Amino acid sequence: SKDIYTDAGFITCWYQTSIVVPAEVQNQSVILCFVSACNDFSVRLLRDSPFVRQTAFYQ
Amino acid sequence: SKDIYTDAGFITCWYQTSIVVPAEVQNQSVILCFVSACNDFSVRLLRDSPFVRQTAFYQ
Amino acid sequence: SDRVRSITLGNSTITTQESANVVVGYGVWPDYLSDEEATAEDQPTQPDVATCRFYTLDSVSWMKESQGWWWKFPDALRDMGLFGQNMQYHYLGRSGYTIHVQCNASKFHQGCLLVVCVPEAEMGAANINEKINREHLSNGEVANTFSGTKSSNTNDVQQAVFNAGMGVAVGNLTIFPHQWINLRTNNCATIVMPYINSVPMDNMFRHYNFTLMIIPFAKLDYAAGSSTYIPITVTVAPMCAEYNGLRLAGHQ
Amino acid sequence: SDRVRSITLGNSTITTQESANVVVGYGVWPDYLSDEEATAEDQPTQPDVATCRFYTLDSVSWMKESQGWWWKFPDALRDMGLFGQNMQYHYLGRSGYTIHVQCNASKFHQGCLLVVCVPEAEMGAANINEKINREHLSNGEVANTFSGTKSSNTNDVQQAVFNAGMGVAVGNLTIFPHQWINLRTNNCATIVMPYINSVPMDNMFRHYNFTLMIIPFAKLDYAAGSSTYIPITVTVAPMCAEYNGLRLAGHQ
Amino acid sequence: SDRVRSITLGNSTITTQESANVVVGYGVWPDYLSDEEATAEDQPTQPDVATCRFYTLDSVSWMKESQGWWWKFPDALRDMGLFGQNMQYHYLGRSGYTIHVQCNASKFHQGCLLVVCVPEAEMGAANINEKINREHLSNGEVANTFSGTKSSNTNDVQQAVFNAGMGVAVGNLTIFPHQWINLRTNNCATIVMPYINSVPMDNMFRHYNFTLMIIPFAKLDYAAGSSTYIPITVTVAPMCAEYNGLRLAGHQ
Repeated sequence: SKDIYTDAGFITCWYQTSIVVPAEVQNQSVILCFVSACNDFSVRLLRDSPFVRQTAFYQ
Repeated sequence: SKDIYTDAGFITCWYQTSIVVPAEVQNQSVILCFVSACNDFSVRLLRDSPFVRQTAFYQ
Repeated sequence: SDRVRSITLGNSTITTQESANVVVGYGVWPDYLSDEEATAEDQPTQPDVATCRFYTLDSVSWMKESQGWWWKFPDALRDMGLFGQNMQYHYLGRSGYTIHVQCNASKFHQGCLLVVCVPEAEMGAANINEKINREHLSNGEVANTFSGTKSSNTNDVQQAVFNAGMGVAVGNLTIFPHQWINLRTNNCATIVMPYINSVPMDNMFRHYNFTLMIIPFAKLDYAAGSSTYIPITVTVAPMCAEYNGLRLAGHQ
Repeated sequence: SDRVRSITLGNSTITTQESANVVVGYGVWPDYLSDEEATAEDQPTQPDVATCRFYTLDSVSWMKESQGWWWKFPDALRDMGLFGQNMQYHYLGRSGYTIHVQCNASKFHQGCLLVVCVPEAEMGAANINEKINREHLSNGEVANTFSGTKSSNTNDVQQAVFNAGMGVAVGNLTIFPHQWINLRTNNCATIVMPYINSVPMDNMFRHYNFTLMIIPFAKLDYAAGSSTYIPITVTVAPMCAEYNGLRLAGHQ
Repeated sequence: SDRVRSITLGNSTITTQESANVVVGYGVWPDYLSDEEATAEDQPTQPDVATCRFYTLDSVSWMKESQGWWWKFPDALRDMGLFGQNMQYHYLGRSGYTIHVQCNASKFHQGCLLVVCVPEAEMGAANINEKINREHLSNGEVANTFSGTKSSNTNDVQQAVFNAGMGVAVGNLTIFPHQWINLRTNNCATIVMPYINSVPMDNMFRHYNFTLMIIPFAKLDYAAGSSTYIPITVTVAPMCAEYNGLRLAGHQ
């Protein structure tokens, strides 16, 4: 969750030179980003998720 | 030759997806087909060819 | 080079020159049912190479504003010759599958596809508390099409690409066996599914095993002058298929 | 294939997929000063990986009628974090450098760059018997630009490409450690300079060690429709840096 | 990679970077006449590397509606220096040949060439019972050109591409040593002919040994904007040549 004692940093991406294309090739393209964990990743304290929401029983 | 007891099958070719080209590249292209025999091909009965035709002597 | 791959099954052969890498399953290769896990008692029919061969489904056209396609594979292979007939005369069946999805373009094209095999993809209905017709789930060899906005056809699947029909985030579908058809570098959407079910043999018509999905994330986009018609062809071969419980002709 | 190269220094990493070959120096790899050639007596500061890492300079735009660019590297790395600070608190310093110049285009572009590291490039003035200002030689991380015709700005460098500022033929600059960025086949302008001076350690501000130059011989030229903006980014990492003679904050 | 090939003969060198595979003959490499199969009695002249070297013929321009070209090689090499002179002073001669045909384009071009070496290509006349002039068969280093429709010039070769001059189906010409110059992937029309005749040495002027033919099956075709002028250059080198029976200057 969000607390100020364990802030974690920032991820930014910057144009290093440019995109250079020849003629009759579309300029505007798309980068896709993935995410995963390494082989030293670990979690500790069971709590309930803040996304599950129920108002009445599902019938 | 052609008889109905030894019919042999059919060879067909079908578009699987399409031809996809970039801009300023010609769409209409050409496929060339070859034919050959394997290492187990065999022929048996000498006859004359149905294509040789002669009317008078060549002088 | 390892960009070349040949796949031979039965009497059919697929050669690719711009493959990347063949994926095989959850680590498991398809294999016949052992007699220590078997339930039925009579002799199964492992037919021949007569069913373990490639069958070509219909082609869909990938346009600039297309959204997605899906198939239902124990039902989609229902009219492909002896696989379809052995489906129609037997009660139980069991098979792995080798799916090979083709798509090609030139080097001046751009666009990216996602090819997932989703086991037990239980689809959701468009209007909420309403039945789903069988034709809207599986249309044989014909692909059903997602939409961009939410749909409200009666007795239809809720077909939005940002939920993939099931009700999850579509960026989380990379947990199933998958590849990407990047038109920059791929044609090899090859996925060797093993048999995944909670019973050792199952019925082919009553149960759908999995669902192929082709979802373009980075859309097809090209400059003016290139070939605008880019088809996508899906080829599928059953593997290690066997059948049990012979009776009369089934439900068409 | 040997077109792929990864360079790891400190906490930074540069990967290239269309490299050709990494050049290293006059045959010499950078290394710390031995105690048989040393002059100063107190303990040097070999800091950490805190300075031996890649720093990104500003980008220049390569147009159709651009002529050339140059930098001055013990002065150009004056504000890049702890390298700049250890420059500003020490009297002596000593470092090799690994320069990686990026530039990319498509296969429909053409043009060729020359990337030289010129030791002791003593520049000449525009008007002859006149002083040169320090801002016209070295502008920090900002590149100074050659011209095509002779220049006559007051207190400025004579900046003609056919003499390269020093007064030699520009086709003879291939005697220094160099490569070519041919847009047909390169992105790997990598040059590992050792420390070259006539004293074993030297001051960073008072002396300029060398000068990078990017001179396009075969100019950038493209057909209508391609991307007209082609940037060039220069990345530089000091290697085996050490410092000596600590005193108060220096001359900014 | 095996796409690179260097061929060194005498004092000439041909390097290709997009070769596919060098063909050599009917399996036989060219070699000097042994003294168990020889007929003439005096000492032959194996000259030097002075004749075993590459000679460049003239270039033909390959247009959209071009049909074909042919040459006659013991007669086509009649003015190429010392090969031509040793042809003109000797009665007998004998040589193999290494033919290297060049043609290049870009990746946006398309078209396919057929390069055959046809031994004893006895040409047919245009009007039937009429003599053929020597200039219409062999024009030195200058190529003669087939047509699309049948031709009726007096004292000329019947020059239709669908019969190749000799009177056979042109799709059957792949029985001779041949390659294809596919502009997608080739430049290596290299064919190492051995000496093929029914006498151990033969006259150079009176007998034509073989006939090179360049027939485009899939025609040259390109989009608007590409380079429309695509030349084809034929380079030929005699190999293992020797001469016998010296007398005065021959028939020009």
